[PDB]
Amino acid sequence: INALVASRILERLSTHRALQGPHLAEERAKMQHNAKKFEELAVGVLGECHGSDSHMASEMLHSKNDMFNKKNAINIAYDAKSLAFLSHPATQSVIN
Amino acid sequence: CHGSDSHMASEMLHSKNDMFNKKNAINIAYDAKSLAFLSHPATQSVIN
Amino acid sequence: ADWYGHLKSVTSFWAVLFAFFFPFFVLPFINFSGAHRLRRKFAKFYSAPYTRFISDLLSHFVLCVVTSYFVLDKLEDTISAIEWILLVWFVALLLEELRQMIFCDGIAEYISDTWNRLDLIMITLFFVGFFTHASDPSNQDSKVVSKGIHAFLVVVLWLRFMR
Amino acid sequence: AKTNITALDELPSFALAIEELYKREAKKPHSHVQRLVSLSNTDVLGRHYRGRDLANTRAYNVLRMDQIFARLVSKDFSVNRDFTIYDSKYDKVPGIQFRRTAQASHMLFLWAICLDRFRMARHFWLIGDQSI
Amino acid sequence: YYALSKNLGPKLIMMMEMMKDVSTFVFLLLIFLIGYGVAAQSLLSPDEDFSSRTFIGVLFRPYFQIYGELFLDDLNSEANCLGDTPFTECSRETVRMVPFFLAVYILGSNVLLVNLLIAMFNDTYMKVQEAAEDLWRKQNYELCA
Amino acid sequence: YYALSKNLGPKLIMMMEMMKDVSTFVFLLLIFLIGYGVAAQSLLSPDEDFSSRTFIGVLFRPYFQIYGELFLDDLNSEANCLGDTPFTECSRETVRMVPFFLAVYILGSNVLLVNLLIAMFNDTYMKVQEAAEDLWRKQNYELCA
Amino acid sequence: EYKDRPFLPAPFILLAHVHMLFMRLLRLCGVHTQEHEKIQDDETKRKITTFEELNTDKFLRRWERERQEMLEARVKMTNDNVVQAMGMMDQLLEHM
Amino acid sequence: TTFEELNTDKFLRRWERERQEMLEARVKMTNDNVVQAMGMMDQLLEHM
Ligand SMILES: CC(C)CCC[C@@H](C)[C@H]1CC[C@H]2[C@@H]3CC=C4C[C@@H](O)CC[C@]4(C)[C@H]3CC[C@]12C
Ligand SMILES: CC(C)CCC[C@@H](C)[C@H]1CC[C@H]2[C@@H]3CC=C4C[C@@H](O)CC[C@]4(C)[C@H]3CC[C@]12C
Ligand SMILES: CC(C)CCC[C@@H](C)[C@H]1CC[C@H]2[C@@H]3CC=C4C[C@@H](O)CC[C@]4(C)[C@H]3CC[C@]12C
Ligand SMILES: CC(C)CCC[C@@H](C)[C@H]1CC[C@H]2[C@@H]3CC=C4C[C@@H](O)CC[C@]4(C)[C@H]3CC[C@]12C
Ligand SMILES: CC(C)CCC[C@@H](C)[C@H]1CC[C@H]2[C@@H]3CC=C4C[C@@H](O)CC[C@]4(C)[C@H]3CC[C@]12C
Ligand SMILES: CC(C)CCC[C@@H](C)[C@H]1CC[C@H]2[C@@H]3CC=C4C[C@@H](O)CC[C@]4(C)[C@H]3CC[C@]12C
Ligand SMILES: [Mg+2]
Ligand SMILES: [Mg+2]
Ligand SMILES: [Mg+2]
Repeated sequence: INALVASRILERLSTHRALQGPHLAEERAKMQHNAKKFEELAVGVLGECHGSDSHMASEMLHSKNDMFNKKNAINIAYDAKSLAFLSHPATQSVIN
Repeated sequence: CHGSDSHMASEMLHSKNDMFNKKNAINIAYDAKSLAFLSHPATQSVIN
Repeated sequence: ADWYGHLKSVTSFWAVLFAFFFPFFVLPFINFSGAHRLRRKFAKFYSAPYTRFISDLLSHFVLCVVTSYFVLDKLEDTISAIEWILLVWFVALLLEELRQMIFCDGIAEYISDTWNRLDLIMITLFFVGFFTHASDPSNQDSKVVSKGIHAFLVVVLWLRFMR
Repeated sequence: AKTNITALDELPSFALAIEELYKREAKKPHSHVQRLVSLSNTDVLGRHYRGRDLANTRAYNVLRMDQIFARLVSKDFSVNRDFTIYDSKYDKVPGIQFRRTAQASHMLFLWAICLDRFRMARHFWLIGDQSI
Repeated sequence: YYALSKNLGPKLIMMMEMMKDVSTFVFLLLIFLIGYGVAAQSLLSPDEDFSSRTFIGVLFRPYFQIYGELFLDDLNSEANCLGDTPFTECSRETVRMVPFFLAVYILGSNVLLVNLLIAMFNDTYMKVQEAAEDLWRKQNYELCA
Repeated sequence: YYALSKNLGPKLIMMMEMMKDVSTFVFLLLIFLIGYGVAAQSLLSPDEDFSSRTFIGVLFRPYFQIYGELFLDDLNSEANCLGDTPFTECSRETVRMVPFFLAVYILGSNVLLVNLLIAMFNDTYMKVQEAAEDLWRKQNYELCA
Repeated sequence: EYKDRPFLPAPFILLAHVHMLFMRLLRLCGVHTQEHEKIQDDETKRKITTFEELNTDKFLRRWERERQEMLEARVKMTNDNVVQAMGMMDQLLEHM
Repeated sequence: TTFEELNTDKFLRRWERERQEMLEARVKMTNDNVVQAMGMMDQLLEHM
């Protein structure tokens, strides 16, 4: 959830009004790159969970989180526009 | 140049050069038929 | 370099074609990469394989256009002048095919090529159609059957032009 | 040798040195530098107008080569040279030491583009200014 | 004025590139069209003096037959065949070969040449799309200047 | 309700993607269609006051001619040409250019633009099929929610 | 094909045909002529031979250099060199 | 002028670093280093 949130904040900051400017270009690029990396991490950990115990991974994806306003992680992922997380077989299995 | 300071790079691309007959560098690039230079995002941003 | 012979390599299709059509007006004003000058230019330019290829193309194109005109226009009650010209032309073509048979690397090498097969079918179709017309020139039915065979002749002539 | 032309006499020592590098390359058999200069059809100052001794002994001066390269780029290349800054009276000027270097470097770079020596071209390109 | 657009401009440069393939298709089709047109026109009217109408007959139906308008009712009417089944009970037996010649021709033109043109267009498209984008970026400066 | 299916759902996302290529084709065809329609309608009726029927004549036949319905019998009848050979023995010699204009137009529209559209569809298909699958997997959650 | 073909076009090629038949008849029966050709000098043959041998050696040297600059060959060369390097260290340790 | 020279030097440093991080250059560098390493061992064995 923190990796998805991290990806979302870096992606939103990279196109934000505070980061536009001639000198900030590489910084912006770096943000998008880091965002992508965190997205990969979120997918990777998720994949590992589904490899170890698929049912427990499903319970993890279905768990409402007290921090983050009681939204399940899939709701967080959709709100973070993480296409890679939603297209993963574990997430799709939980949705089915 | 475009990575370091895009505005200063734009000023550099817009600068008329006393040597080279007061033509801007983009005019030089078009006259040199450098397709790679003209297709670059920095040059295209200055043209836009 | 062998294709263009003793001519420059920058010569285009139109330049060589124009020089072919106008020999005395384009040859002095050309670059070749009086008795000693004119005879030498005539012997070098027209011995080139490119010039012979262009001459064969133009010749086959006229053959296609003239034979096409002959099959579209109605046949007369006797053997017409254009029919005699086409008869002389296809005997010539048949003799050229026989010459190609003699000077190739065997009958198999000549018959392997599809254009030689098209040439044999072309000559065979024209002679059937001509003898069909020439057996009874005033007969309307013979003229109709002859033009029917010569329809096949025209399609092959135009297919043979793709060489 | 002394020359009646005031433009040729204004030239510094390093210009004559670049001319010597052109002469040594040009004297080799079937050299494209000599062919380029001959097919250019220009006089000693590089003007397109097409004194035989002056036209052959100093056929590879830097101004003429500048004109030949100028015709190679486009129809409106005109490189501005200022050979007056190499005199001893301009030593008190602050940034001149960069400029005197840069211009010089430029001329050598042009020579290095002519002989197609990429490494020296890259080095003189790096030493001078107006890189792009 | 389509050249300003990021979608229409490169496509116009590509269209000008595909015109050479269109010309190649035209050169290949001219063979089949002239051969079939002279042959078919001769079979339909074998006892007519040559005129301008003969030349118009050689080009009109063959060219438009490559676009699906086959003119079979018109060809059947022109052939003077009175049977209920098309191209039967005709005055001359040679004119009954017109549907066959046609059968070869549209096999040559529509089945073979048009599909070959589709293959040339796809290959040409994959080869020169990035070059068209680069040329469009140079034409952006040309239009700005 | 096709979006639930693993075959029909991504294809619908791809169809919505190909609509931009269809729009590009429409923008390129509008040029050839209007140019040919105004020119052809003017050649067929050169002494008529402009009305709504003139505008309907400019769009109806040109658009439907890109789908193989060529209207040659209707065009020949409208041209007032009384010869057995089509577009011959006409009252005005200018209206005999209609088959030629048409000859250029369907070369421009069917031979060139339609085949170009096939090439754009193939390239577009190869580029965005995996993205359509990913978008379908996101829409699976959207439909479930 | 076009080198050996007569130049005269199709209708007028009968003149060329009877001219070639006349030459064959005048060389077989009459025997009033023969065939003439040109033979290359030994100097230009040895020049071509020297050129071909020099370029053969030059290609083999360039080919050998190109094959030694490949990644596979360099990795293989590095592996054999390290193996020979340990052989030399087996001599160091022995002596020590 | 200062901006252009600084960015020219900066690009050359980045370009040099990028060319040294390539696989071919690293394999070549490793090969030359092992050759020089045996030269140093030819000195060890001699002295021993
Ligand atoms: C492409 C080449 C090999 C085809 C050769 C076959 C052609 C020339 C021959 C083969 C059979 C022939 C047909 C046989 C019988 C008839 C019926 C007669 O009342 C009119 C002519 C007609 C219709 C002939 C026309 C010519 C014909 C079609
Ligand atoms: C070699 C390839 C091109 C195949 C050739 C097939 C040709 C020769 C065949 C196919 C169909 C045939 C036609 C079919 C029917 C008839 C009607 C008959 O009463 C006279 C012959 C005629 C008109 C035939 C002539 C020959 C014909 C045209
Ligand atoms: C799979 C495809 C290629 C099948 C090919 C079908 C061919 C053999 C068919 C299709 C149309 C046919 C023609 C249609 C009509 C006629 C007119 C008739 O009076 C004689 C036969 C003739 C001339 C037919 C000959 C055979 C024909 C050319
Ligand atoms: C695209 C551009 C270059 C084409 C220019 C050619 C056009 C405008 C010209 C060339 C020849 C001309 C034709 C020549 C003769 C006639 C016959 C006359 O009784 C009516 C007009 C008509 C039919 C002309 C119409 C206009 C015409 C078609
Ligand atoms: C430059 C490109 C577009 C080619 C232009 C070719 C044009 C100008 C040609 C092609 C076919 C021609 C037409 C063919 C036949 C006739 C009938 C004649 O009695 C009057 C002229 C007229 C009506 C011609 C006008 C000019 C024409 C339309
Ligand atoms: C391989 C393809 C592109 C061949 C092109 C064929 C062209 C040249 C042909 C096909 C249809 C033909 C037209 C068909 C009918 C007519 C009407 C007639 O009264 C004048 C000539 C005219 C206007 C023709 C001009 C030439 C034409 C346009
Ligand atoms: Mg042959
Ligand atoms: Mg510098
Ligand atoms: Mg249809």
